Amino acid sequence: DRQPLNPANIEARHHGVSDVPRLGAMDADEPLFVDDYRATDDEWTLQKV
Amino acid sequence: VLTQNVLSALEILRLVRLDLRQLAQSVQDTIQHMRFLYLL
Amino acid sequence: TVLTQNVLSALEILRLVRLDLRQLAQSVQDTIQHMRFLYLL
Amino acid sequence: RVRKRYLRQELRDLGHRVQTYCEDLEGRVSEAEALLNQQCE
Amino acid sequence: RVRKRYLRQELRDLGHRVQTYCEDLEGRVSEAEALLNQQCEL
Amino acid sequence: KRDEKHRHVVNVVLELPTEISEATHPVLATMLSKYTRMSSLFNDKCAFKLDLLRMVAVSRTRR
Repeated sequence: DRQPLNPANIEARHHGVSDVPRLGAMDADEPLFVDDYRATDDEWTLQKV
Repeated sequence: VLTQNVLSALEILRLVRLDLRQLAQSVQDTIQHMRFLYLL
Repeated sequence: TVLTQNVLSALEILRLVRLDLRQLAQSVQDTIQHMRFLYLL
Repeated sequence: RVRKRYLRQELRDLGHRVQTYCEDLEGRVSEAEALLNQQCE
Repeated sequence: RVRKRYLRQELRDLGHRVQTYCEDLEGRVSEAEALLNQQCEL
Repeated sequence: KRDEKHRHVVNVVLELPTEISEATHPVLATMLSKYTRMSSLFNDKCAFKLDLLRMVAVSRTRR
């Protein structure tokens, strides 16, 4: 939004579990919902390529 | 008056965990959608 | 005999847990009151 | 301001609901487990 | 904005403490069940 | 009582057709066990529909 994301802003997304609060948050912008897979550096270079 | 059966007591002791887990998930989910819906 | 002693220990735990649950409720309500006083408009 | 009212209502209701869950659980742990000693005939 | 930040911090603060209390209660109850059904050593 | 809120979150909120009752979806009953616990997000019913849709999706896997 405006401030750099303090890790409290970055949140994981659960899969298979009921997740209506995240689906409500779809329109919202300040929080970040991420997969629990911090991609490796080699994949990072490969994707950049 | 006497020591009673243990199976029914164990059933109630399963139901108490049934309530604690619901407590935990409900309070966590409530504070979470409170954070997302209103605190933004 | 260990049977009745184990029953007594279990009921001690049960009573202290019953005591702790009221602490849970009271602390939750106290926190709600702190939040409403300090921040809620 | 309506959003503030929504937030205050939901916070108070969450507190009261936590209290209700805790009260019901404590009542269960008292009443049902009181049957261990055959207190009620 | 500052009120939202403080409320968010304090709500997050109560969440994990509630979880810890629930976990302690569950552990004590499970120990009670184990000691009632199959007492272990110590 | 609970009749109002469950009728509300089935027919009014979810817009789900009347023939889809609690009996035709056990997962629907398990979900309204959760849905009525919060009285917000009822203006954007699309969120509730998408949550129910993805829940029934994950319930219908093979593995």
